[PDB]
Amino acid sequence: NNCTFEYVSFKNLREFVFKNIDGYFKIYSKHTPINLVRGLPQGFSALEPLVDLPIGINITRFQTLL
Amino acid sequence: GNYNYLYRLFRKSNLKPFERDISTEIYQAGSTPCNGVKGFNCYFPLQSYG
Amino acid sequence: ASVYAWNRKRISNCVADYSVLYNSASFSTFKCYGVSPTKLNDLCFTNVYA
Repeated sequence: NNCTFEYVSFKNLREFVFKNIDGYFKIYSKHTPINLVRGLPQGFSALEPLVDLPIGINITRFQTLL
Repeated sequence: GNYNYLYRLFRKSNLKPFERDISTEIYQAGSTPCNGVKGFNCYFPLQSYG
Repeated sequence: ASVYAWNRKRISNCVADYSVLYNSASFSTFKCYGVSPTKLNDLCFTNVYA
């Protein structure tokens, strides 16, 4: 219920940024391949804008699905 | 009076730009937390123009 | 006073701690119009009439 929006489109690192300034919730992302290491890679990357979602809510907690 | 329309008369702090707030939690103006029930300085936060 | 001939006290040249009034839980009713009780103690006026 209350879906204001719906959409359908260790070697990999997926990166995201979540920002909640004024109207609606901004999301940016990138993908890069990496070496099989527990730490983040030293080579530079930049994240590209995706969406500004109609959630309207502050957000304070989150999780990942395996 | 038409009582269907409401405005929030009380809140803990001012809304940020385009912040939106449905919450009906009792506003504590009083000395003591209100346990989710009305009382002296324990106000219901939405009021009608009527 | 009798209500057909009510008494007005003019209030001036003094500090109005309205919290002395609105925190008085002995009162059978408190209401306020144009101002929330927690905001009253910030305001200033030329005269007040009780």
